[PDB]
Amino acid sequence: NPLVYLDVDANGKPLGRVVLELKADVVPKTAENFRALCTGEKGFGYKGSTFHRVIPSFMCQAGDFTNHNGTGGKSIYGSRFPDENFTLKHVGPGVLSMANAGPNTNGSQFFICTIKTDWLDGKHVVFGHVIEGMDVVKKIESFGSKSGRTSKKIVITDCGQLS
Ligand SMILES: Cc1cc(C(=O)O)ccc1-c1ccc(C[C@@H]2NC(=O)[C@]3(Cc4ccccc4)CCCN(C3)C(=O)/C=C/C(=O)NCC[C@@H](C(=O)NCCOCCN)NC(=O)Cc3ccccc3CNC2=O)cc1
Repeated sequence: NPLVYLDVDANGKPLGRVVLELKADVVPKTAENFRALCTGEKGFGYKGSTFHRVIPSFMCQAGDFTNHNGTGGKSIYGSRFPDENFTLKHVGPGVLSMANAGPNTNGSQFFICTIKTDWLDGKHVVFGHVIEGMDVVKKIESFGSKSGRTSKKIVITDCGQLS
């Protein structure tokens, strides 16, 4: 299971680092997409993009590096790739899962849960977990609102692979 990181700021002020373990032992294709989008090694990826939809007591969503609003993103494999499996569940805060627009629409957008989102089980592919920096996730959450609109611009200023 690779480890990756996101460094995040709010209106240009650093919030800190989120470290994520990707469950490549369960969803290796989904993990590999996210890993490569963190490193940028395919020529596109998360660096410079935002947490565009942040809803307290729900989740923090990011990864739309094409349209910055929840309508875009793409995978390293092409526009979409299928739901690899639904083996892992949305068991609590800190779960990392793929955003989608219905079956088999995984691209780049992802979310970090701030509550157990069990109503998403079987609908979104869970593929990793926060290992370090859950406090940074809670900081991101604090910059959200009910509609999802953020009170500050939340930017992934750097990201990459740790192991
Ligand atoms: C890469 C790709 C390729 C192809 C292809 O090549 O063909 C086609 C499509 C994609 C693709 C496109 C978009 C996404 C992200 C997805 N974009 C959206 O859907 C839209 C609509 C859209 C769909 C397709 C294309 C353009 C626009 C754009 C952004 C804002 N839109 C809609 C939303 O906000 C959606 C919210 C929503 O569905 N509301 C339901 C309730 C809510 C919940 O559980 N609420 C309960 C809260 O309780 C808390 C306790 N009280 N569920 C949720 O939020 C569900 C959810 C969960 C986690 C993360 C994201 C989402 C919503 N998905 C989005 O954001 C992803 C992939």
